Amino acid sequence: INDNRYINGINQFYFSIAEGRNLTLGPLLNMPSFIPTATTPEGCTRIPSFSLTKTHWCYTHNVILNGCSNQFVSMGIIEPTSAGFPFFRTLKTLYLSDGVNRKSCSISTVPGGCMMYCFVSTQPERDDYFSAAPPEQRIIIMYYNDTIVERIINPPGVLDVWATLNPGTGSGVYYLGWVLFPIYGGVIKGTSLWNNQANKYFIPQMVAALCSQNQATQVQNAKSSYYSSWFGNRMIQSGILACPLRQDLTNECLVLPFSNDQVLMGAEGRLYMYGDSVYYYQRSNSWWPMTMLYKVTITFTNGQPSAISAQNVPTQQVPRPGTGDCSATNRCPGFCLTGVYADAWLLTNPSSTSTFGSEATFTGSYLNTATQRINPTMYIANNTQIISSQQFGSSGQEAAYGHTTCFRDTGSVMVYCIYIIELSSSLLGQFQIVPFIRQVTLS
Amino acid sequence: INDNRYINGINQFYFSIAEGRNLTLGPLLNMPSFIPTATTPEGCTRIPSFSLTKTHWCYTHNVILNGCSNQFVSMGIIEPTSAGFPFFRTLKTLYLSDGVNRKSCSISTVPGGCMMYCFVSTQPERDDYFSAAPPEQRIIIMYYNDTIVERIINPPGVLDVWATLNPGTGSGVYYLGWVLFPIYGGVIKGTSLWNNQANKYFIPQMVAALCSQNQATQVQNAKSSYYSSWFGNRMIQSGILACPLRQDLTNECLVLPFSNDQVLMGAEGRLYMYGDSVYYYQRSNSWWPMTMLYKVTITFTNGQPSAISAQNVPTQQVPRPGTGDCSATNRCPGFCLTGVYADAWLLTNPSSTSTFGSEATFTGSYLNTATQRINPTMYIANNTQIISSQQFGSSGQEAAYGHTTCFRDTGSVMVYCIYIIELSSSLLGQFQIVPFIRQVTLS
Amino acid sequence: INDNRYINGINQFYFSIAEGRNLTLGPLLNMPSFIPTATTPEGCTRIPSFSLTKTHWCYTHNVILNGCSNQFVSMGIIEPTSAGFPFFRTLKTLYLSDGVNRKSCSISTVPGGCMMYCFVSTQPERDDYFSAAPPEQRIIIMYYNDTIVERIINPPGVLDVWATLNPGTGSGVYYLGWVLFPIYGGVIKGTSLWNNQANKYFIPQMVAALCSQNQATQVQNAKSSYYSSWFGNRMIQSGILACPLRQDLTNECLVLPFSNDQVLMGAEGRLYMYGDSVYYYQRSNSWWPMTMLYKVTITFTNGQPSAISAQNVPTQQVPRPGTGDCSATNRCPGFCLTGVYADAWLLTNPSSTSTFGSEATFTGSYLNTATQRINPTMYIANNTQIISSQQFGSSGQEAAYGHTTCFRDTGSVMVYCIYIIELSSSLLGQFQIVPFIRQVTLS
Amino acid sequence: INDNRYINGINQFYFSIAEGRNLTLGPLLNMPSFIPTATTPEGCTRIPSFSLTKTHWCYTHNVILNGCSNQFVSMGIIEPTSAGFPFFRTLKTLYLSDGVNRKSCSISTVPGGCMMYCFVSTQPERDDYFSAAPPEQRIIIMYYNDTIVERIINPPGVLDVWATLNPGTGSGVYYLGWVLFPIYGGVIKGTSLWNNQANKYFIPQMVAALCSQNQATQVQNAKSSYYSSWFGNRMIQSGILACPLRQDLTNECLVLPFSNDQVLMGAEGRLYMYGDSVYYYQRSNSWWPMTMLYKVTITFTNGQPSAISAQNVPTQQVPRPGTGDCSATNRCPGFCLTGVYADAWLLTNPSSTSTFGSEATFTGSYLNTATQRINPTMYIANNTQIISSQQFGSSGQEAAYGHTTCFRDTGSVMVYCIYIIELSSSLLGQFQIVPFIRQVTLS
Ligand SMILES: *[C@@H]1O[C@H](CO)[C@@H](O[C@@H]2O[C@H](CO)[C@@H](O)[C@H](O)[C@H]2NC(C)=O)[C@H](O)[C@H]1NC(C)=O
Ligand SMILES: *[C@@H]1O[C@H](CO)[C@@H](O[C@@H]2O[C@H](CO)[C@@H](O)[C@H](O)[C@H]2NC(C)=O)[C@H](O)[C@H]1NC(C)=O
Ligand SMILES: *[C@@H]1O[C@H](CO)[C@@H](O[C@@H]2O[C@H](CO)[C@@H](O)[C@H](O)[C@H]2NC(C)=O)[C@H](O)[C@H]1NC(C)=O
Ligand SMILES: *[C@@H]1O[C@H](CO)[C@@H](O[C@@H]2O[C@H](CO)[C@@H](O)[C@H](O)[C@H]2NC(C)=O)[C@H](O)[C@H]1NC(C)=O
Ligand SMILES: *[C@@H]1O[C@H](CO)[C@@H](O[C@@H]2O[C@H](CO)[C@@H](O)[C@H](O)[C@H]2NC(C)=O)[C@H](O)[C@H]1NC(C)=O
Ligand SMILES: *[C@@H]1O[C@H](CO)[C@@H](O[C@@H]2O[C@H](CO)[C@@H](O)[C@H](O)[C@H]2NC(C)=O)[C@H](O)[C@H]1NC(C)=O
Ligand SMILES: *[C@@H]1O[C@H](CO)[C@@H](O[C@@H]2O[C@H](CO)[C@@H](O)[C@H](O)[C@H]2NC(C)=O)[C@H](O)[C@H]1NC(C)=O
Ligand SMILES: *[C@H]1O[C@H](CO)[C@@H](O)[C@H](O)[C@H]1NC(C)=O
Ligand SMILES: *[C@H]1O[C@H](CO)[C@@H](O)[C@H](O)[C@H]1NC(C)=O
Ligand SMILES: *[C@H]1O[C@H](CO)[C@@H](O)[C@H](O)[C@H]1NC(C)=O
Ligand SMILES: *[C@H]1O[C@H](CO)[C@@H](O)[C@H](O)[C@H]1NC(C)=O
Ligand SMILES: [Ca+2]
Ligand SMILES: [Ca+2]
Ligand SMILES: [Ca+2]
Ligand SMILES: [Ca+2]
Repeated sequence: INDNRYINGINQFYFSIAEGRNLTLGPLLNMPSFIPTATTPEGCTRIPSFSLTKTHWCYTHNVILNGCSNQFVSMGIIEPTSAGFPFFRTLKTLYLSDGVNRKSCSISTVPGGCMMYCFVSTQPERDDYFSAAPPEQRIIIMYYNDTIVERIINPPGVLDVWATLNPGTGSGVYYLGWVLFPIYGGVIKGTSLWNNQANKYFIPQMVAALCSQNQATQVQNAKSSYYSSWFGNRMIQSGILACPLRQDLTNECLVLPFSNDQVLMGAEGRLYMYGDSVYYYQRSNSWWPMTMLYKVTITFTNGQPSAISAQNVPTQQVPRPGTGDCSATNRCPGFCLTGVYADAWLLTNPSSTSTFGSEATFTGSYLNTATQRINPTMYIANNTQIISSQQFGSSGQEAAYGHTTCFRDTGSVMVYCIYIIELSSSLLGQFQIVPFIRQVTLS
Repeated sequence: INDNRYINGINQFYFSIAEGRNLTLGPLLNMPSFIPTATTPEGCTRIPSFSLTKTHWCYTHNVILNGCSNQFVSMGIIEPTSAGFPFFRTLKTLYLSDGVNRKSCSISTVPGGCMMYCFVSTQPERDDYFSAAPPEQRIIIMYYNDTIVERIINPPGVLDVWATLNPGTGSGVYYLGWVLFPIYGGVIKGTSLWNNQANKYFIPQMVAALCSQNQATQVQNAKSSYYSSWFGNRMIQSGILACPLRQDLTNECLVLPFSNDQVLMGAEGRLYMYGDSVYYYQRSNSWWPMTMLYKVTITFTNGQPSAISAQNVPTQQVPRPGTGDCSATNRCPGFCLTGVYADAWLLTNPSSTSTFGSEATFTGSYLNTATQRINPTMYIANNTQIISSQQFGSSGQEAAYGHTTCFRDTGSVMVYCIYIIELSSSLLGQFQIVPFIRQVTLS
Repeated sequence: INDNRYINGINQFYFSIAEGRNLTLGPLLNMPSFIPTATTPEGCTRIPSFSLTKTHWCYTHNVILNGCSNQFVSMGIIEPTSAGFPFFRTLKTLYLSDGVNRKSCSISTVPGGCMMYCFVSTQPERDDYFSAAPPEQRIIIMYYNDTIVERIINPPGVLDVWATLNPGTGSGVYYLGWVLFPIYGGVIKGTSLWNNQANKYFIPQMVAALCSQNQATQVQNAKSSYYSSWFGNRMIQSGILACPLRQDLTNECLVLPFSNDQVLMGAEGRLYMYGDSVYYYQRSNSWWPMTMLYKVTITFTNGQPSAISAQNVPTQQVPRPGTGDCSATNRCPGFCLTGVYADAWLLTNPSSTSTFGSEATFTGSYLNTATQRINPTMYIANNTQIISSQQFGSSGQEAAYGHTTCFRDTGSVMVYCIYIIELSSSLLGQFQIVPFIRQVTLS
Repeated sequence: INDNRYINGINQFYFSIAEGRNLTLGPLLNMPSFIPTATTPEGCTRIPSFSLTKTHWCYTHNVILNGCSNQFVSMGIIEPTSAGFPFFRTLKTLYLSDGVNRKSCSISTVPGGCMMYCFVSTQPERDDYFSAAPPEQRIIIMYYNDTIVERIINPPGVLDVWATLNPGTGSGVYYLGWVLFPIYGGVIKGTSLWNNQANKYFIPQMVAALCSQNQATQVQNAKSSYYSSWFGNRMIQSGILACPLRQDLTNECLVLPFSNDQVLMGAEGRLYMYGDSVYYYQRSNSWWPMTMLYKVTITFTNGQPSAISAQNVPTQQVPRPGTGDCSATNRCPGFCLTGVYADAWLLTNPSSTSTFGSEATFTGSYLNTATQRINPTMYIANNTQIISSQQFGSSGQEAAYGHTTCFRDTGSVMVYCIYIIELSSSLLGQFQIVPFIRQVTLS
């Protein structure tokens, strides 16, 4: 279990609206990395997932022997060092290496262990969208007492509805007895979902002022952005997978898709917990290149999640490198299928302002360039501007995904955020996933 | 505990004299590294120590926050991956961060845990040699059941005899109920040790053929090489520290110095176990730049180690970068105080030939250059030549210490050696200690 | 169920056209044989059939007590050994010994067990062709829960149409709810089948360049090759038997003959599964002595197989020992009735080239001689040449049928092929059916 | 469970003294072999162990990949074929392949499964005798419900008493709640066992009439035959290992050595069950080259085996190939260390004659030659002559160990004996262990 200095500073909004205005990033602090490195120049470690909770943390990433498989799992606690800052102490390690190609895995903390959700890849991504059958889905529970239970799940409404289903790779969350995971995939034309989603679209609140197209043109393009001709003519859908914490899971997990009137085209994502509220981060793999965060309201019918609703925190801040007419400078609706995973952590409560998210502050990392996965930069920002930032390495430095997480030392009363970034390395391995850590200072 | 595939392939001579002649190194294999990385550009991780035994392994290294402290400890088991090669699974982690400057630590496996030996540094190395008082010594026992017992030891014959005492940083060994650690330091003039060591010297068997000085000149210079005017005019001594496995250690550990007629000037080192025989690796910090390995015979008087004797395995292979008239090309006796730690693992038994070590084969890493810590290269070699080698990275690549360890997969019947090398990194940290792993093929 | 290392490497094309060009056979590996041996010098074990699927494998062969009956059935899973290679673990054995002379049996894997198809022999083969009545047909289902259900089937269009009907002995396949088995026999003159097949013939694409007869002469001879005067003046027909997976089968199995415009004279054969496509191997018992493989397209009318279409993979590689003017050196059409069963496994997808099968790669075993069943040799070959081969035993070594099957270890990422060959033995039994296994290396 | 035709014909004396006189061997019958074959020319399958009981049978043998490791285990039942003779139906298979070198394994049937006893070899046999420490011992229980429990046992009175301990490789037996295994090894000079065994010797009853030395010379030589200077100067001891049927065995198994006044020098062996009496077969690895069988009387003190007593069945029949002055023609006491394992099954009760074993009849296989492991021959014999025999293969045919077992078909009322012989093969593998089966006819 985590040290008393952290058990009460996890999964919360740490600053008040007023304080958020005076927040800045401190120097990067040096701690022993809990994320394993490759031991060959061509080894590839990618797609990390990190979950932290009151009692402990869970970590995992994919390992491919030659170029960019096995799945490395880690788990432990946080404890203070004599310098005052954290040390992620690993208490158990696991390496799922057995021939099953588990990919796009999302991990979540659960009482006594970690629950991981992966899908079994057996062909190029695109082929998964064309094949009417969905890839195999698996949820592995790994207890700290070293028991391991892996199950091949078959949730209702997936077969013959989703041509593919993938976990979002971002952390899932343990909520009211269930483990929720972000998911996405392609839905088949003619299905109820497809029909119920028909004619729906979502346009971020700050698009109008920045887009040059008219309201009617924008609406038409936005509607079309949820369908991909390149990916088997499927409706790219974002959603949540809810599994009850059991060791005999089969078809009890439920697929809850987001309404396309509240969310953009399906993509990778992450689920958060700020107090009793669930939040969702949706990668911007469509036309809008800015950070997308939503407050998720979950409805339970008879002790079972029956529907989800998402409210976007309106921003125009922190763009992501895209390709073509969907670079970080795009502002107009249309169909796009490019981007990067770059989640953000809300240091301030969006519900604290009279108008939801009118003044929000978040932190994370992003690749500062319009079309290249280059110039990784850690930052703090509000809805319209970046109020603090520090690029890592010299310009041209290649990077990829970035998972950010913050917690507070209730002893010293300071917030530390960990920025897990995939860095292109020149010495060992294709990428080196680094758990950068620094403080978020008030002043 | 280690997997059944390794429990019977540890601490042994794996090949016969005949087989050693046809051994070559395989490609480097990619496994998740169990050695933690720095998270800042200037963070320094150095001085590793690794001990592997039938049941498990222990690992540790020093961490300094800005440039080249805290001590990271790790422990776990070995298990096969679906590719056939090993995966060092960490089962527990520890970070000794509390203000005590533990340095030059050596670690050893012990039943149920790890025993580490460090000294507390409070001033520049040189000052330790001038001060008549020796630094404080500590042995920490860390059990897998998470109990930790640290003791400040005071072995007899240290106070007022040794101006300084340091662990060799190389792994110690658990032998017949005792934990043995390599040690070295400076002895004060006028002491019994100094007197008993008076006029003693050691000249490697293959020096004559390579040295141009005459037998009388060589003898005179060799005698003088054990005294350093730069390090407080002390006799630089190599030796072994033997501690009985107890949780209340005070003054039961015994300091057993090597006779200077059998060993070169004191330096860092490592202890090994090949079956029932103990072996010692002595860093070449003096005039002779080649790998020094000795078969150690331990004498017990009344259940207590009373004396050690060392027999050198004669070689002229694998030089180490030195400074001035003590580069890798030096062959003549004199006083030197330069070099690097580069241990070697004996893949063949030296006692198997009629004349001890007439045909020996060893493997390890070495810096291929005469005076610079550059061009790290993993190799296999006999007494006079390198029969297999592969440099890592492009020329100019900086590196430092290298700790090598081999074991066998009794399932697939192949030997794997792990080459832990301190690599100068350009991205994260001053150095990146990497646990390179590859196979030693017969053919 | 099979180990996770194989569940996803079964019934697929393992290499790309480009990779197929650099494939070679590895050394034979030693595993415990799952095929039972005779215990007397004259005992005869012959005619094996092997089916492997995602979950498990099925095996069977005929046993005759004195010289060349009972039917041995076996079933199990595949699991890795500490050497990395497979071990076919038998989980159940059966010996059908009850007075019913079940011959020419083909076996196929089915969910939860094996389905075997045999015919009851009561007289010399030739007599079966002269008698207007067809031998009795039986399909036995053997569940892993040890239930056994044998049925005497009577499919429509057999009585008074086929003077005889035999399973091809090669494995059948479980496809979309039905079990398909290769069949062959003789059709009576004057029947619809005979009439619809009238004037049809098939000439392999690579015959012209190798045959010296002119297009008109070849066509005439090919037409006549489907009729045997020696076997009761019947049209020797090849085909597929499709049975729905039921325990009360009577007349629901359907006989689907191949068009004689797409296939050569009827003979033994085997059915395969490469992804969602069905393939057929037709023994060369007629004039063309080279390996015959066809991609089978199955048409369903009202949930029932209604017609099959076959597309040949054009080759001139891997000949088979024949008699007279039909040796391995024959290239001209005519009537022949000699050959051996020697199937081949496609390591490459024939549909991957713009022109179907323009560059195909297959592996298997063949008897390297023109007219004798001698010199068994395992090989890898493309359409025109053998790119890798290794003969077994010394020249003159007698052998017979060869059934080849390949799968992949998704853990180590290597393909293993099993070459089941009937070997003439000198010690125990007439033949020793051996399951040779080796790897197919890329490089 | 076995068929009703055999459940009541196992582990008994099948013939009366009078009937034994008219017994002859029938022709070898052909059944599917339940003993797996090697799949490479150099693969080595050796050292089989077979246990048959009322309910089922257990089988196992050692597998070495190149030349003469893993351990193959098999288990099943016996059922009649339509020819009337048996068919050993395998119901489960296991392959212990994990890097642990389990050798000299003995197997025994136990309720619900098989219990196997092996020792872990890590060095040449001879070295085990010189090292004061005994090899590691293991007993593996394998249940038909597929549970497997392996334990590293440490019975009292082994450490520092036996320099080595090996199972006899012959089948053990389940007796009154305990599993008994034959064992042998070398005892250290100066131990209680050594002292209690001092001056003891055993001379077979029929030696005098055949030996030319006098009673005093014979006694002196016999005493010395229990000590081997070649095997570390140890007393070669034969004995029984008794383990209570538990899944948590540690030190409950008991080592019960035979008195050297009743048994010859230690060697491999087998334990039998004839009704309620236990019998022991001791390989003739010493001076006397004839078959050694003893009726074992076991004493229990407080529900625990406390002592064993052996009564020899006096014979001079069925010699075994030995080396030097210990060939099959030797009859004089002295020290020898050569021979072969060739057990025998008692078809007649030795206690049925007024004088124990005055007229005994046994069957088995033996190598008919004086010093070579050649000419395997199955036979039936009384104390002084071979009344029936049939050699296998042509002269010169190499073979090795032979394990014989008989049971009765209470339905047809005939006895079948299975002769498991290691045959040197020319086609596949070094040896082919064959389960020959034939009937023992009365008339
Ligand atoms: C490790 O912890 C888990 C979690 O408590 C244990 O899981 C229990 O497993 C049994 C069946 O094996 C279930 O009936 C219990 O309900 C589970 N507990 C719950 C509610 O989580 C697991 O057994 C533990 N490992 C052991 C046996 O030491
Ligand atoms: C995000 O932060 C920026 C920078 O702090 C805010 O911009 C400032 O707005 C105040 C008005 O409240 C002006 O006095 C400053 O001059 C602005 N800074 C400059 C020079 O850019 C911005 O308003 C914030 N966005 C919100 C309201 O959340
Ligand atoms: C963790 O393991 C160690 C090693 O067994 C335990 O150490 C024992 O400690 C007590 C005093 O606390 C000694 O008297 C024993 O002799 C020690 N055992 C020996 C011989 O090593 C330690 O107690 C264990 N931790 C716990 C209490 O769970
Ligand atoms: C160390 O290895 C080298 C290289 O294998 C040995 O040198 C070879 O010695 C043999 C004689 O035994 C010669 O036939 C070769 O020509 C030598 N190799 C070459 C060309 O350098 C060397 O002898 C070995 N050192 C020993 C004896 O341990
Ligand atoms: C062994 O498995 C088979 C396959 O499931 C069982 O077969 C069932 O048999 C009943 C009639 O006996 C049918 O009505 C079911 O439809 C069959 N199941 C199907 C659909 O395959 C068989 O009963 C099992 N053996 C037992 C009874 O344990
Ligand atoms: C089958 O394999 C053979 C051997 O690899 C191919 O023949 C080679 O063809 C290339 C041209 O692509 C030539 O450069 C080589 O010289 C040929 N090898 C020799 C010397 O025989 C053959 O073309 C392959 N058949 C196909 C096209 O599938
Ligand atoms: C073992 O069997 C042999 C052969 O049957 C016995 O020898 C026979 O003994 C009888 C006397 O009872 C003579 O009439 C025969 O002539 C002997 N057979 C020959 C010609 O060798 C022998 O006695 C048996 N051994 C015993 C007594 O167990
Ligand atoms: C942050 O700093 C500003 C400027 O120094 C100060 O006016 C403001 O009150 C601070 N915010 C709070 C309330 O912490
Ligand atoms: C090693 O290889 C050489 C050359 O192929 C061979 O002659 C030698 O016997 C091998 N060494 C051994 C005995 O393994
Ligand atoms: C196979 O080997 C050849 C020759 O080394 C190489 O050129 C070719 O690229 C390889 N094929 C592939 C793409 O795997
Ligand atoms: C065995 O055969 C002999 C000779 O035919 C006969 O005299 C004897 O009674 C038989 N033994 C018995 C009693 O079965
Ligand atoms: Ca799909
Ligand atoms: Ca000092
Ligand atoms: Ca007929
Ligand atoms: Ca020993």
